[PDB]
Amino acid sequence: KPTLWAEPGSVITQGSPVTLRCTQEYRLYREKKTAPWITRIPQELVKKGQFPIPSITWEHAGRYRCYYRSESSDPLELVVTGAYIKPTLVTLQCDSQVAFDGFILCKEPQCLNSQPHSSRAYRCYAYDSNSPYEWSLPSDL
Amino acid sequence: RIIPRHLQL
Amino acid sequence: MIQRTPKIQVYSRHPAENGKSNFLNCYVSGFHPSDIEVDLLKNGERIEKVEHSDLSFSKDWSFYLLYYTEFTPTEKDEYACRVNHVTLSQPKIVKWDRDM
Amino acid sequence: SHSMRYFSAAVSRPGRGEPRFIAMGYVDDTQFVRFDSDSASPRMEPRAPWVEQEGPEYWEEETRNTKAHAQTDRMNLQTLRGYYNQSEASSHTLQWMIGCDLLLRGYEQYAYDGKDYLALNEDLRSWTAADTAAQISKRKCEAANVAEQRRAYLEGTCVEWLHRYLENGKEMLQRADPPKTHVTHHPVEATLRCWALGFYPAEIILTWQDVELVETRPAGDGTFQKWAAVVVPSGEEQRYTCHVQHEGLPEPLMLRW
Repeated sequence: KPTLWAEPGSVITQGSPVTLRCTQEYRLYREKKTAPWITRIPQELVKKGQFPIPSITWEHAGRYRCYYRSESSDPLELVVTGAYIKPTLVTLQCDSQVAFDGFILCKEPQCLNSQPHSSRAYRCYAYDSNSPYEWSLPSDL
Repeated sequence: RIIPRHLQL
Repeated sequence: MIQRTPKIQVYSRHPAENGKSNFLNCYVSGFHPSDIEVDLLKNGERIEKVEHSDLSFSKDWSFYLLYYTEFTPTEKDEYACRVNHVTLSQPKIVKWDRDM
Repeated sequence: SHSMRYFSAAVSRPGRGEPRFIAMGYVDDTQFVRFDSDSASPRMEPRAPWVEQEGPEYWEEETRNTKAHAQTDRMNLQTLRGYYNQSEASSHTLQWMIGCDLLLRGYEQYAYDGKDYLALNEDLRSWTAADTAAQISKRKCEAANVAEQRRAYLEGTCVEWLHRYLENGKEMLQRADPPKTHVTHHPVEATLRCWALGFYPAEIILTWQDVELVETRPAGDGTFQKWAAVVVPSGEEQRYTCHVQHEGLPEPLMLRW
């Protein structure tokens, strides 16, 4: 089975370009909600295994798998940041202004999920449980 | 019919 | 303070059928405060003739509005709703899918 | 079970000018009167056919009273800004709600910047403060015995006029439109979407843990819509059924693709 990684990374901010990567005849698919933006990529870029998002928004946010028939590669949790306003950040406090039931602490890359105890808890993101791939803007460092 | 007065917090 | 992000739904008043007059709706709810901006777009171009319901709110205090405009479904024209709100870093655009 | 409610929202706007004040009345889920300080002629105006017939005294008193509400919440916006020691350049929202249910229970609640502030208890004889700032308004309300004034309206006028409105608009307020329903298939595994269309009132129960459920939305003609979806493996469609519970229908129907 092939590999699946995101160039330049799986956590991307809104409006920025990203390229997913996997001999020939690759197929890429999103689990759960289909991704019709992959129907448009020229096949010459499909044959090179290059599935690039020109400017990423929440419509590209989800889990992506790759194959070519072979076993679907290990998953890919693609994240879109910069949708909501940034929160503020020993014990680290991550307080947010928007009412969110989901907080993320990142080790500056290598992030860590959590939950509040309201809306409260290196930079941190906040998000909504029903859309775990649309995260806020990153907190102040 | 609306109540004629509003509370004064 | 307490703010809530706006929830958005784009849909037709009646089941979508190309060539038949209909109403395009953009329902924005669950947001707080009430200040919000909502534009309906046709192929990326803003539509000037639009209507919105009266501002109201739920017993959760969050506000909700309905935005609409007469339109005729096409097989190639793309419709969308754009919302801007103090909780969004930039406006949020949501394309219209007749299956939702 | 029917009810009548009155809502108001005072939104300060520094620089932009005076605070905006809007108020409205509802019977169940139907709006019948509206007021907006922005209007060229701020005055309470009809939103439902069954109350426009009311004589000119009605509108003269409703308008005169509602203008006094705008002035009061505008004054409250500054009073609360003091309690919370807030800047004079920030925008703040003071929301109010009152209503009676058929009389089974009455209410009156206030909300500041999205959070509960002061609420009248069910007993209509006491208040509940949400924080230290609200405790001041509570003592001020207790020392002023305003509760009596509020329960008098909720037990009398509110119920009294509610009965009047429920008869005048009998065609509009006491009719429930059943939901038009069907299921759609969306191959991805595959997604099953359950639809409920053209119904009224808005309250409805749709069920299939992993199901996506969108908030009920207004169709724009007076009816509402709502759908529920669920991703299922191919050939496993038949094991799933949609349950629709609505007031218009005598009993809840069950659908299957």
